[PDB]
Amino acid sequence: ELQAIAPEVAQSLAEFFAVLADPNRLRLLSLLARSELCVGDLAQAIGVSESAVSHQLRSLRNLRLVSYRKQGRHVYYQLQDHHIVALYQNALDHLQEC
Amino acid sequence: AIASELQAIAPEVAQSLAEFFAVLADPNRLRLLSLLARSELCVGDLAQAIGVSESAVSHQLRSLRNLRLVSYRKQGRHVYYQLQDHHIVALYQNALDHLQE
Repeated sequence: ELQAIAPEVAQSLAEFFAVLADPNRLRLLSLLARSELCVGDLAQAIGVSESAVSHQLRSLRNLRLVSYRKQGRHVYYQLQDHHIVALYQNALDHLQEC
Repeated sequence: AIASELQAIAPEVAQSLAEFFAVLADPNRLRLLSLLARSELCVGDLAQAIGVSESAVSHQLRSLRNLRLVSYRKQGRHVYYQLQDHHIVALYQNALDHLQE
């Protein structure tokens, strides 16, 4: 009764994990996993230029990993959905338990 | 609001996490995990479902066992493989749901 996931679905999933296999991206996600933040907050926490942060976020926006929202004078970034938060926490928990 | 009290994960932890995801960036490993996510199975079952030799499945499993992604148990004459823990099942499903939504 069991069937594996279609090869096209397996390929997309593989590409998704490949995109997450980048330390800098993960450090950015680790902050957003706890709170939505502006480019200025992210820059300071990472110790890099706002300019550099905007470039990385541009990439994450298109990969559908992050999204943003306006709130008067500030643009706040956050993870795309709760799944990203959940897979990030679980990956981390597995690592610590092994 | 809580921006001040926030620190990013350590660079060494970010590197390990990155390597973990890299290991999952393989279609064949994903197809194998997708079967184990629904049921613990023997090499013969896994081979039949994927359409390859038991020999090939054993090789891939050897890799997953060492990567701490899968484990096994002997129940008499059979060896049943299963996912290492619930976190693997959880991260697998969440990534899959994200992709569809």
